[PDB]
Amino acid sequence: MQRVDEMYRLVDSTGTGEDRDWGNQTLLGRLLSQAQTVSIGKK
Amino acid sequence: YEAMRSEMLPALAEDSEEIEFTLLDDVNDYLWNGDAKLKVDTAVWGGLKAD
Amino acid sequence: MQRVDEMYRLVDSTGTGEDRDWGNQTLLGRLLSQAQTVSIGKKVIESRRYSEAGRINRSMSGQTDIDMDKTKSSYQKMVIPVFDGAYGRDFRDYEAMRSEMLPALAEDSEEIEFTLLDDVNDYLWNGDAKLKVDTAVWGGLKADASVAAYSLGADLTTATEAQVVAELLALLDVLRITNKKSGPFELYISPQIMSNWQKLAGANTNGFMNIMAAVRALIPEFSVVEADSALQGNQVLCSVVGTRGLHAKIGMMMSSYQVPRVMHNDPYQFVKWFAAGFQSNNSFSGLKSTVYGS
Repeated sequence: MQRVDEMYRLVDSTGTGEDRDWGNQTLLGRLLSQAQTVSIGKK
Repeated sequence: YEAMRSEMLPALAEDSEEIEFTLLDDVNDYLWNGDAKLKVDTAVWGGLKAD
Repeated sequence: MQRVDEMYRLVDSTGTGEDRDWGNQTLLGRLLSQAQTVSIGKKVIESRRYSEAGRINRSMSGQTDIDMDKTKSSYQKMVIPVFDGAYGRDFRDYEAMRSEMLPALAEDSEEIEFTLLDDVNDYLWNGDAKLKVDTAVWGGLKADASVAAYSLGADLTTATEAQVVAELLALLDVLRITNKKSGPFELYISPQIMSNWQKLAGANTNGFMNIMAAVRALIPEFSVVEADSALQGNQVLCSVVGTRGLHAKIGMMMSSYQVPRVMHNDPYQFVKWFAAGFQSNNSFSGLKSTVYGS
């Protein structure tokens, strides 16, 4: 690692993600928490 | 992926938490805008601002 | 298990394939036994070559302001490609041939692995210009810019005893004089020359172990003097092997596996693959280390 021509860069590998919105999925977060579960195939 | 396993850089882990956000985003585009292309007999949805 | 019109016949299994060659993989058998193993995915292996240093000063009293130095650096790069090969039969055939317990796999996984290395042996001498990452081509042991080219004057297939040693030292002095290299060398001959160097000059003038007469008696620097079928005709090659000279780095060692069968009529298939790369060492000062004769 770190070719001695450079050797001066502490390159980090964390990522620091990507933020959400403030009010992105507030309605859908309430519907999918009170939802009834049916079987697949029932269209 | 065998190269990025050597440097211990997580790259599939930064995709499980980036599709699951996008998958719950286009089920959010179906709530607020609907889709007319999914109709069985008369059960369209149309969207929360055109139904 | 036999007819009655074929009881005199005694067809025996465990046959033979083909005998390889005279000196087939002698050089590659030495490189891949001293090779360093790196991880897969590393396509370019840049290595460092520092310089020499130091200013000294003599004195009688000894206190004359001792003076310091350090070393510079530069890099030289190689490349690691991947080789692969496969083989396979159908479903109705292999169930017919298996009822007599014929070792048909061992007469195929030894005759595909052999021609797998026989394409690596082609990449060593006539390496393809199709695998280049940034500037790390290989080019081959007879066309590279990292290999010293030296033209022979006298044909080594028809010359006498005296013109051989007079034109073998002129090859070795492109490593001791104009390229400053030292250490244990070795020498690789084409078989048409070695059929001449034993035709005369050996079994006609005193004999005495002409292979080893320039190994530990007269020339201790020539460690191994063997033939190689990749050189054909009037061509030789002298170089250093080891980490300071011609060396090889293995990406993934030679492994094999079977493609699994899903249905009942899936054909049998097996895959062998391999990955390694070659480079001849240059110094920091630009001193080459391999000579290819004509």
